[PDB]
Amino acid sequence: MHHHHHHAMEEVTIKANLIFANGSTQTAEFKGTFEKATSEAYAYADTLKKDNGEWTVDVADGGYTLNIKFAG
Ligand SMILES: [Zn+2]
Ligand SMILES: [Zn+2]
Ligand SMILES: [Zn+2]
Ligand SMILES: [Zn+2]
Ligand SMILES: [Zn+2]
Repeated sequence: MHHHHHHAMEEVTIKANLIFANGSTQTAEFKGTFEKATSEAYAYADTLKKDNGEWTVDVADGGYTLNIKFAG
């Protein structure tokens, strides 16, 4: 699954849709290789944990969309 031919110079966009405990939202985009952009997206979620609580992710669109929810 999620078949991927890697290239160091590949350029993709990972879209992170965030939903917070009070229902508020925001979307953040990360660009670079599929691997690096994905790592950056999760790193951003981690930076938001102190104020927003632990997060849960549901991967969509073959990995190009990360739906992340914060517990509060
Ligand atoms: Zn190739
Ligand atoms: Zn192939
Ligand atoms: Zn790759
Ligand atoms: Zn690489
Ligand atoms: Zn704070």
